[PDB]
Amino acid sequence: IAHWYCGHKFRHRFMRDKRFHPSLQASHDARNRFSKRRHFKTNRWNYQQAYRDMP
Amino acid sequence: DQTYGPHKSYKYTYMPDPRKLAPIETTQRSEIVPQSIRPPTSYVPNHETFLERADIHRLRPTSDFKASFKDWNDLFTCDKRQLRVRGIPRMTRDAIRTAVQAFQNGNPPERFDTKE
Amino acid sequence: RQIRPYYNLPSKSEHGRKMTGFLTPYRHWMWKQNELWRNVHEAQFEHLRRVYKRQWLESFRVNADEYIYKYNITKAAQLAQWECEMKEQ
Amino acid sequence: ARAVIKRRSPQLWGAPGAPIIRMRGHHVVWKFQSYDLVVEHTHKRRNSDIRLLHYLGKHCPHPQKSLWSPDTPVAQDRHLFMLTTVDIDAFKYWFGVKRCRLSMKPWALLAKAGLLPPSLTQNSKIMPKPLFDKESLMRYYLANRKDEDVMAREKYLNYENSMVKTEEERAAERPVAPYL
Amino acid sequence: YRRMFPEMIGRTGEPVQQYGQMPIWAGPHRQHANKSEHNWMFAEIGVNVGHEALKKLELDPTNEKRRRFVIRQPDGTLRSAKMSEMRAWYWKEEWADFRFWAPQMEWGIENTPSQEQYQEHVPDTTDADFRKQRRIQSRPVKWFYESHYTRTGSFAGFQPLRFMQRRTEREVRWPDVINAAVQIQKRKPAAYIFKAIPE
Amino acid sequence: LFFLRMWFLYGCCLRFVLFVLCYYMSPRLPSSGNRRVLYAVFYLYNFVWMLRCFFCCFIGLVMSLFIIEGGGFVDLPGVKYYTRIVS
Amino acid sequence: PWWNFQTEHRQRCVLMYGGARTKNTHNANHRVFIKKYKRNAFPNRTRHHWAVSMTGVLSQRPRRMPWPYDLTSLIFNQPRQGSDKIGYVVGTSMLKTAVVATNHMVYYPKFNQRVSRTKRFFAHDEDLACVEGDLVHIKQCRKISKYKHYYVFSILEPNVEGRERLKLGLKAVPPPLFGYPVSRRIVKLN
Amino acid sequence: SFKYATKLQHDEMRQPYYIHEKRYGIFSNERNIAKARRGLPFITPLYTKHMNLWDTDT
Amino acid sequence: LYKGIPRPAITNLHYEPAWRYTLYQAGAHGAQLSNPRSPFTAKVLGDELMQVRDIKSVEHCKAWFDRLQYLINLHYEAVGDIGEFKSRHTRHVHEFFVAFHDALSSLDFRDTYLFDQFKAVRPPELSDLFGIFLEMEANYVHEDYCPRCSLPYSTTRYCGEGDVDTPFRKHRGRWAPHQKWGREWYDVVARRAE
Amino acid sequence: SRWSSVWPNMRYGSMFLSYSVGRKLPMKGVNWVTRDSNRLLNFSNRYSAVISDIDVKRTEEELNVALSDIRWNDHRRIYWKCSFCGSSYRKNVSVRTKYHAGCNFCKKKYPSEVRGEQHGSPPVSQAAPELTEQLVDNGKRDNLATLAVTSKFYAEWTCRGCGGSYRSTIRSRTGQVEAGQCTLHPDIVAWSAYCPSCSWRPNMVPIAEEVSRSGQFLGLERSMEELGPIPRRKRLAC
Amino acid sequence: KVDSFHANTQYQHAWPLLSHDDLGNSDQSNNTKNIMYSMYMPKRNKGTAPWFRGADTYSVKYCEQGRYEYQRYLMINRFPSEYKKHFLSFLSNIRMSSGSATIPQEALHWLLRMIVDNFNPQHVHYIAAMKTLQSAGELDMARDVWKIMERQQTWPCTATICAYLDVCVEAGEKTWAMEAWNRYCTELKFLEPGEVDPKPISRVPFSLTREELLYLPKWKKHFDHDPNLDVMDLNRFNRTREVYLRMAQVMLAGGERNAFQHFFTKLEEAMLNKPTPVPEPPNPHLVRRPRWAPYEHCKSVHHSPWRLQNNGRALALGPPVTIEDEMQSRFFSNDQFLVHSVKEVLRIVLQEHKR
RNA sequence: UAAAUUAUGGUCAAUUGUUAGUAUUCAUAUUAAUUUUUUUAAAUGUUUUAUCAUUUUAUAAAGGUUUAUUUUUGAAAGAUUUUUUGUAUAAAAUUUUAGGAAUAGUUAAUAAUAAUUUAUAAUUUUGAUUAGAUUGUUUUGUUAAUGCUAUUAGAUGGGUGUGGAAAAAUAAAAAAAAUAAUUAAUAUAUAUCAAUAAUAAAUUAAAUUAAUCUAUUAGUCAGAAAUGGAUGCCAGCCGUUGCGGUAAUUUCUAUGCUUUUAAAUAU
Ligand SMILES: [Mg+2]
Ligand SMILES: [Mg+2]
Ligand SMILES: [Mg+2]
Ligand SMILES: [Mg+2]
Ligand SMILES: [Mg+2]
Ligand SMILES: [Mg+2]
Ligand SMILES: [Mg+2]
Ligand SMILES: [Mg+2]
Ligand SMILES: [Mg+2]
Ligand SMILES: [Mg+2]
Ligand SMILES: [Mg+2]
Ligand SMILES: [Mg+2]
Ligand SMILES: [Mg+2]
Ligand SMILES: [Zn+2]
Ligand SMILES: [Zn+2]
Ligand SMILES: [Zn+2]
Repeated sequence: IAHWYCGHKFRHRFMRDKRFHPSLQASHDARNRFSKRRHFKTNRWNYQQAYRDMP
Repeated sequence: DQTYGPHKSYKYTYMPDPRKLAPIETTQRSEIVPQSIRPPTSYVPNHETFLERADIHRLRPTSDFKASFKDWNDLFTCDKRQLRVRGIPRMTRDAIRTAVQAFQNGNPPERFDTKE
Repeated sequence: RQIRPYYNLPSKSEHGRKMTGFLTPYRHWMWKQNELWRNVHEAQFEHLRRVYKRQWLESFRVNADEYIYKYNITKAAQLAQWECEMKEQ
Repeated sequence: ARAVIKRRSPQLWGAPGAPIIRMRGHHVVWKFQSYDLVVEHTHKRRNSDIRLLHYLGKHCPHPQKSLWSPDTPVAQDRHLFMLTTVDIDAFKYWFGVKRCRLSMKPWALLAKAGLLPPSLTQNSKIMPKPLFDKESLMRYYLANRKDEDVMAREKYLNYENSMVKTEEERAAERPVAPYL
Repeated sequence: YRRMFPEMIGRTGEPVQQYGQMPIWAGPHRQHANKSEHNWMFAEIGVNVGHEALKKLELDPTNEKRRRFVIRQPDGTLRSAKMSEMRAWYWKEEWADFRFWAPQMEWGIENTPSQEQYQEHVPDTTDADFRKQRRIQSRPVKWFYESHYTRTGSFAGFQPLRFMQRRTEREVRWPDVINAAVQIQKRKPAAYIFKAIPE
Repeated sequence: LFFLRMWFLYGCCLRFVLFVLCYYMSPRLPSSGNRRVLYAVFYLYNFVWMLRCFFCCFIGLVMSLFIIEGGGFVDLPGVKYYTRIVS
Repeated sequence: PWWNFQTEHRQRCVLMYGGARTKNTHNANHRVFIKKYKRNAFPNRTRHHWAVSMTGVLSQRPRRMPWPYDLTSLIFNQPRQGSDKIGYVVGTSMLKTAVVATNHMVYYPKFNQRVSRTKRFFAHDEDLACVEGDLVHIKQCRKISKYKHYYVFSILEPNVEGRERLKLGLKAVPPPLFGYPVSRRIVKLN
Repeated sequence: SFKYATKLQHDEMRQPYYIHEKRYGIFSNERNIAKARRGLPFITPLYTKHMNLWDTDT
Repeated sequence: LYKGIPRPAITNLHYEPAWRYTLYQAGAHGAQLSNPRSPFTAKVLGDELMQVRDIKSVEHCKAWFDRLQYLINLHYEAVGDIGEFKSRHTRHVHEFFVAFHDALSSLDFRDTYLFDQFKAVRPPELSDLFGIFLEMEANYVHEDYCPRCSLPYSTTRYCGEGDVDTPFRKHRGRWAPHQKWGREWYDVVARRAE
Repeated sequence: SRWSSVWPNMRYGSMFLSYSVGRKLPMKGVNWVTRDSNRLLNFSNRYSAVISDIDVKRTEEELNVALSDIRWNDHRRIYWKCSFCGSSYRKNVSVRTKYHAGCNFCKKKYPSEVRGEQHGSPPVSQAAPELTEQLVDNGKRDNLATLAVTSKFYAEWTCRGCGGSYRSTIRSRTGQVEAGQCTLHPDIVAWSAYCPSCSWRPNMVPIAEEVSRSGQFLGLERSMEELGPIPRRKRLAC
Repeated sequence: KVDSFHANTQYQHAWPLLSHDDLGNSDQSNNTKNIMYSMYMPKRNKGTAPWFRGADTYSVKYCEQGRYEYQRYLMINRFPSEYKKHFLSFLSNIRMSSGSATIPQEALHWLLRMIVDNFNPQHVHYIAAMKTLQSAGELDMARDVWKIMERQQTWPCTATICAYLDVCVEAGEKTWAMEAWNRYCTELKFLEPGEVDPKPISRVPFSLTREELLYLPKWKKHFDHDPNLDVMDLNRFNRTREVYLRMAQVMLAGGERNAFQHFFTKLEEAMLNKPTPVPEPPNPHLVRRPRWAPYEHCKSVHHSPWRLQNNGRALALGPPVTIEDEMQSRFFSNDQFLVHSVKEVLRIVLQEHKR
């Protein structure tokens, strides 16, 4: 591992590689991989009545 | 970290090959097509008149080199390398040699002076 | 280039080129002669052009239809193989 | 058609022009230098590969001793050798069908090979260029001219179709009894 | 063997034949041209030719797509290539069959020249090489007195480990003195002394 | 290998610097003495950086610019660069 | 000659026998990152660049390369790659325009495994058959508008539930409950 | 399996040229070579993939 | 089975041999004379044109043989002095002969056409060739000359002096003194003859 | 300048160059002395010819090398004057003794290099004795008349027309070549009759003649008069 | 590839080792054997044994192979638009590739090339090639076209049969027309009162139900335009009487009275007692629908002051050769076609007399 | 759910660091490079023509682009006596930053419409747009090896729009409409980024044409190789454990001695 890529440590390289790993990729189940925590508890106090046009 | 330089110096023997030193059958190309020199015309009587009528370009100042040739045969006996020995600059000596071989082909150095 | 000799018709002009290509009749005759000689060369040259053209066309016929022979046999074989695999299917 | 012409490497017509067979190699010390016979366009770009139609061959302009063949007391074979690789199917295609152009040096080569007659620029300065007058030429022509049909058929065989069918292969190709 | 397998010694070859010349319309004016200093070999290349896999099929005189060679002799004629000259245009082939007599093998003691064998120049004298453990050498022409069936081939197909090996490394890092096992050599002295040597 | 010690070589093996100060610093125990440290300057992309390096060199008649090379570690903590020659 | 050692070299101009004529590009350069910004203020909202950035595409490790072999090429013989696509219709807000979500394939040779990515297309349905949630076949064609190169070739599966849902005057599909994520906290009560 | 087989500059390691003909027709590239913008950086893509791997047909 | 497309007619070509054609012959393309030794070519060219054709190979072979009998007649008595500092060496003839024999028998140069010419080209006095070499072995054994290089004892100090083709003196090597006759070299000559 | 550094061309004849420090150094460590065993003059029983080929005047002048100091194997390059053709050259004794190397002209002395004496051609003194007088006179003209009439020897002749001296080949002068060698130019005999400078005028006579006759010149003329039973193949034209 | 300092194309085919002069190992005089093996020859990696590329490295089985047997069937499909473009291109190339530069044989070349490129040579191409070749007076190559079509198992339509029978008659070979007849046109009928006159096009053209699309193998879904599929619908206009006429001409040309009498009698009878079939409109592909142009900018008739220049707007020169002033043969009534048929037979009598 | 043989076939995968309790790809090794050396480049005036004009001569200036760059024959090739055709500008894949939020002359339909046509529009968390860095999809190095690690360079908007095609304002090494020339590859002293020269680095001599060059380093505790003399926690050594406290085989100096001989050292 060339030392100039990513951080000054080695493990930073493998931490950004986990971003490209095949079986780790973003889909309908696993979402917002890179910032999970900025979006957390965001809608707790947002009250949305669900959509029903059928009785 | 590699400060030490190469591990070995690989060198091969020189051992002369009896097969590569074997006599080579030779021909001289002057035998196949004989060389000759065209005698001067009334148009071009001297080597200096020649260098005068081959002078066209501003940068091919042929006429300035008249002294570096002793006679007629001296001119047509010159080739480019030996023509460099005598200290003629580059594109000038190409103009000269071109002119000479052209005269040899049956085309005399008749061309309009472009300097003006 | 087009050679412009010194005995071509001199144009007296200060606004343009000093020498117009216009020929002494001698120059015209001369030019005609030289050009006849090179005509002699290019006759054989283009003769060889079209000769090689038909050579290449003919070889293309023969090899290409040999190719079509072998190839058609191949694709006939493949097609047979397939409809068989589908009967089995 | 460039406003400020590229002065050093002019050509004729627009680029890319008709394909021309050239000899070219990178310049180096004379001891190692080779050339490439290449069909390419008239206007080259920086790297010669951009317009390159076909690669005709390598030509090495160094007379060589033949160490591949056994040393042969025959006089002529022990002259030095000059090695060249010609691709002649592509050559005959390009030259013949596509109607190429030719620089002079490749022409000299392919003349040596027997693909082309010697070039226009190869001059024994011994002989002059010939003279001509039409009445003498006419006397020679009236003296020898072949028959019209003979000539027409020769032009037929050289230019148009060569391979023809003798009556025999006709008779051998025409259907037999059940469909005859 | 000779009686039972007559076809194992080739007695036949494709004859060297002269090609007909193409007519030059320019006549004598150009006749000087194709007559020159040297021989000119021309081997064909293309999509159908030059592939080692197919080599024999391409040198086969029966095949009509056979690769074409030609040679201009210095007098201007043209002839077909001798079989040697044909084979010159393929990557070099090594034939040695070990099954009856030993083929001569490269990188031996009497084979390898000095600088590869030892890192020093060693004089080649035909008498008494102590390094090569020979007493004397009479030096006849190699394949002359020996029987021809005995000559088998040569084998270069291995690494010459005294000389050059793969993945070269220091055998021992300390002390600083040892190198890879290919560097064997005597010590060079403090500055050289030259004794005049007619003696 | 420690790649962050080389920060001011900026991917180069050697550097050119100008002399400014020369002061003395005491090494990490149990090594006592005075280690001579030269405080140098150089510029890259029109930024002027102050480099701080170990003076092992030989000073003759008064001179200005040195040649900086990176080493292994030395007695003195915090000083990565060493001096090759003085010009 | 790339197979010869450092010391074994004589001429640099030619290959004597054969092999590959190779230019050595110097791979180890110790290239470095210049730091022009304070860690506090970096002039981008979403991302920050603190180190040497790997560059190229396909020169990018770990390599991710186009995979021709997937469902779409499995079913179709395509004259040109991407000339056929099977997908679902997502939304019709535009007249004679069906948006279509489609999957394609990427291969990681390092790990020897495939991933499915997804991409949206604008397809041209004249006559407006496609209801959101249709399974459609889609083809490459004439340039139609700025972004539409694709047209709806065939409906594989129509949406029967969605069509009957429309017939009753209701939207084809209920509108998604939440939109895109935010970095704020919205306090909205009653 | 070794380094020499990494170098595709040999013609023995590289899928041959003619494949691209077999897919797009013979003498098809001579057209492409005369194109206005060529080889800076890009040329009309040259498809050479061993014919048993073709996604289209197989 | 019968769903999806009709069965391509060309399939028939598999089961029916009637449809396997080649419209043209092998060389009808203009290459017919490629095979120099085919009966077709012998019929087209006729015999005297084939003679004209192979004359060059015939004179190749005759050239080899002529060189060989020149060298034999020159060096036949093995020991003499034929030139200024140069004297006869059987070894010359030997090595040439080996060049010849390699032209024929080797698998690197394999020029075998040379051997098709022997029934004609080959000189009647050279038929016995190894016999002539044995005679040379008998002449090689003279006492005034060194048993190894065959240079004269009186006028020469070393093996290989003033010989162009000598094996015994190599480039940076050393000179070897003349070796003397005795049972060693006697049975060397003997084993060679054998 | 820069280009001074370029290695010269080494043609096929020449062995090892010694142009590099590595190639020079090990021979720089060889120091020769002339003893009684090394001295050329002791060995005249063998090398007598080699002794009588040395330039005794010129070597001691230019090289400061006495003739008693010259080893039979001597590596130094000294001046020679060929006792056959009489031309001067500079070589080392070692190379003339170890193999035969000597004046470069007498390399081409025989009609073909490949086969040295194999010629069956008569000498010049016989076939064309009228040539022997045109040789520039160095006193060696009796040795040069001894050569083959087919010989490729490069000799100098005094031109008939201008009385000056030029250099051509014996076989080029006679016109005759040996069977199996390369044919020369058909006109070579007429063209080498004179100087390269004096040759043009005489050979332009028949051309002016042929344009005087017919008012038209084509080089064709010779081949035409060559025209005023040939086996030929069956053709596929039909 | 070429001309660069690092140029690989020049090294990619085999060459004998070059020693002209000193290449750094002093190659002019030096025996390079070990230098050859350990240095000059490419190796697998630095220090490994030399990698041998020679003929002995490959197996024997490369030379056991017949030609072109390494090829596999290639299904290449392409857009419908592109099929039209390509078929047109091949058509106009078969007509003529170059202006005076076209050899007759070139039509044959282009048909063959069309096959080599994995296209199906449709009926238009065959008719065009045959008419071109025959009009160049080259009759063997015409039959060669036919044999190509037979080898591709393409069922000739009625039009194609006509063309090939024209080639047969002009060649005067009856034995061709007989096999052609026997194989293809046998069941060819005439048109009667109960017949329906020009038959509608009945073909579906080819589609896929979603189950056909998904569940079938790759080849069953592969549609290349194949001549055989519409052969029925090329024949929908009943050109039969032409075939019978041509066949009469052949049987006459080959000098056989009974067979000729047969065909000509069948034809005569049908022409008298059966309805006249509806003629087919002009084929879009063989002859092109005239496109609208203004004729305004044109060299005037008198444009050159020295002569009469013919012009695109009108012909001032006059007809060079007399034309018969009759519509194309298919537009005739049945009685008219009877007359035409007799004049045709006479013409063949004349031609045979001249041969 | 059975073995197999008419016997080595279808052509070579093979890994070398003297460490310091133990856990963890991390100093000192080899190969490849930068450190390092003037044996391959080059000078200005492009050229015809019908005369103040008109024909020929189309991708190396910079800027920094990651959903990005895409095209014809009407020029030339090119062959007939004149009207000659159709196919093109579109797309699909692969796209970087440790810690991540909104973007915008804006989508789609109409049409040779609309600076105010119609509409429930378009891009984004499957990571957008700005912003940093960066010349994109046959080129390298290491390696037994899925890897890791390189690859230059070249397409920067419009504004009388010429031309077949804008590629159009020094910087060739492309013969440019009569064979300028091919006995030519040599170009003197300049440059840019390349292009690996310590080429038998030491004893028998160069089948020459004798031309360029006069050519050296390191260690000396551990681990090949030591003694005097100073110095005294100082001066200094330091790849690393560590050394220096009047006896230092570890500093400095002198002399010897050691090396497996394209150098040490730095990155
Ligand atoms: Mg290094
Ligand atoms: Mg760093
Ligand atoms: Mg420390
Ligand atoms: Mg690798
Ligand atoms: Mg630019
Ligand atoms: Mg940016
Ligand atoms: Mg894309
Ligand atoms: Mg696009
Ligand atoms: Mg502007
Ligand atoms: Mg020790
Ligand atoms: Mg120290
Ligand atoms: Mg003290
Ligand atoms: Mg001490
Ligand atoms: Zn002896
Ligand atoms: Zn002499
Ligand atoms: Zn004279």
